[PDB]
Amino acid sequence: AVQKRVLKSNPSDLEKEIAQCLLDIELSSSSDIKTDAKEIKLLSCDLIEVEKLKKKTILIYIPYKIYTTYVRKIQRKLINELEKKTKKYVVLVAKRTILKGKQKNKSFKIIPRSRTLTSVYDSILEDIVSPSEIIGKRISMKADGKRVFKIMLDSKERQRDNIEEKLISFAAVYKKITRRDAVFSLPP
RNA sequence: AUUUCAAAGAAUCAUUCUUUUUAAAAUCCGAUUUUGUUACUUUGAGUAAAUUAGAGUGUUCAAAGCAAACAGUUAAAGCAU
Repeated sequence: AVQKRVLKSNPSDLEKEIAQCLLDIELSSSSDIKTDAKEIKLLSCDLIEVEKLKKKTILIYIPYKIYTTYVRKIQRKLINELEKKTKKYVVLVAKRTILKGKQKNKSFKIIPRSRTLTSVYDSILEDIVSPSEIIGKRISMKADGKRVFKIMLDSKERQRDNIEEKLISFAAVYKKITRRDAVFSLPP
C-alpha cells in the first residue's frame, strides 16, 4: 500500500506518521511547492529531546541520492510543511558512508575524501543548519580537555521567532549524530 | 597544510593508570575474526671466555682468588636396608 511507497524498511510508529504526512502533502498540492514532495522517500526517523524537556526534535534520515536531487531544492518550504504537520522540530540529513583510511575497499583507488570522517562531519553540519548556511567555525579547547564547536550562522533566519529553539535543537542533533559538543549563534 | 574525531566504566591520591564501544568490507556458525610497504620504535631470539660493570664469598687486610660453609678431643644428628 501507500506507506511502503515512501517508507524504506519495515517500521514503527513515527516512520509511518512522517510517511503519511508526506503523502498528505503530496495529495493536496495547494501550497507554493512545485511537483510537491513526490520523489522524497524516507530511510529512518529518530525522536530526541533537548536541554529543555518539551518540544522535542525529530531526526529524519534520507538516502543521499534523494537528498541531493530533490530535498535540497525546496528545503525551506518543505521543512516548514513538516513543522506544521508534526508539532515538533524536524531536521533533515543525508546518509553519507564513512571509511577508515587503510581499511581497504573492493572499489576505489584509495579511499575518496568524500568518504572521510572529517569531510562527512562538516557536511552533516551543513545539513543540520541548512535553512541557514555557515558563516564561520571556531573550535575552543577548554582547560578540561574537551573541545567546543562554536558554529556561527549567517543572519537570514534571525527574523523568524523559533531562533533560539532551533539553535539548541541543532546543537542536540549534532551531538547525537556526531559525538561532540556544539553551540550555535548569530552575530549582533 | 590535509585523509578517524571521541564517548562510557573500575582501581588509586584529588590526579593517575587500566578496560569497554564506535565506521566498512571480506570470512567463519542474527553472532563470532582478518585488512597497504618501509624507515622508525618496542620487545625478543641467537650471542666465546679473559677483560669490564656486577651478585655471592672476613685471601690475616687488601691487590685478590673462585671458593667454601657446618657439626663432632673424634658422636651425635640425618637417611640407607
